[PDB]
Amino acid sequence: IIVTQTMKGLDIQKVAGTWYSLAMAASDISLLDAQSAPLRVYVEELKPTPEGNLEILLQKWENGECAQKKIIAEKTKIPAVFKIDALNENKVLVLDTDYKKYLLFCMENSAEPEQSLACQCLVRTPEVDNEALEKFDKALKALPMHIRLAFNPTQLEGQCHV
Amino acid sequence: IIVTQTMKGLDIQKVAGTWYSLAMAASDISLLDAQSAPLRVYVEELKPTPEGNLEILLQKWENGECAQKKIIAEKTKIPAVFKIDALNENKVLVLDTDYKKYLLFCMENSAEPEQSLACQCLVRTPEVDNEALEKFDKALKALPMHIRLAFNPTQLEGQCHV
Repeated sequence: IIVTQTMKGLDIQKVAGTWYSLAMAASDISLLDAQSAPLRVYVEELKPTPEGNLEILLQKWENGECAQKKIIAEKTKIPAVFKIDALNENKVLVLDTDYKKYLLFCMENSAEPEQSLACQCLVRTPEVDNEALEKFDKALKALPMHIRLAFNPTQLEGQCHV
Repeated sequence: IIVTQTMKGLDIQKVAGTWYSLAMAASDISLLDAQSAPLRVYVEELKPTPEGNLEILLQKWENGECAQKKIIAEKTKIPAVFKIDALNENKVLVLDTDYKKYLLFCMENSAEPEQSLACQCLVRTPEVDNEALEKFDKALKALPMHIRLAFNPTQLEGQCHV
């Protein structure tokens, strides 16, 4: 069973700017297995809008090349849940953040969560933050994750994490 | 730093027979990332010999096809450490077992552990054993693992876990 717990009191304007994908996990191995997997996406920037919507700038491997992609996320009645239509997902969920160091988020397709749940640990600087990973793992503890990846500083500042 | 703790009091004759690869983890993402990764090997049978050596029967994806492979492991002065020359590894290490339900083991290349360390949780029946996974994760807690995979009952009785 998948139950996600979204952040209380999120202020979306404060997530603006540069981020790096430190770790990722998914419910289904095939979502992240291999560099061409559908949810192997590397977040570069979060750009909140004056409306309270959210643009997500990421890199992804498409047809043998590291491509730029932009996902537009629309705000909902819950401040930490956004609607999207990308990567066969329909929701972006913010689990936790302290704005200055780490942010944990998930994507899912609410119609098929077990087949679609992917979560990431983002950080502000291209270094390993063990405190952030511990928060990530504690969030993951109650979710049925079957693949987990964690990246090192060299991969964090590479193109598509290679 | 990589420090593995091998099992005290291992009786190798008692690991004989059928096993299934329930979970796997590695120090370097590329060791397990994608079905063709070098250490994506699925253990089918452990066959100890009268000499105290060990034959390991496994399946691996080679050139687009699920192939059978046999690794011969030679005993050393430490009962839980065996010498091999396969998969660019030189050691097989038994971390823990109760013989009847689970067995945890690693492979590594002692010259380059960070680049080569892969560990598995084996079980006797093609079911998820959460107690065995908890033992696996506790062993992994002190190792620098960057990729972890866990498989479900359908994958356990499939060909090359698909």
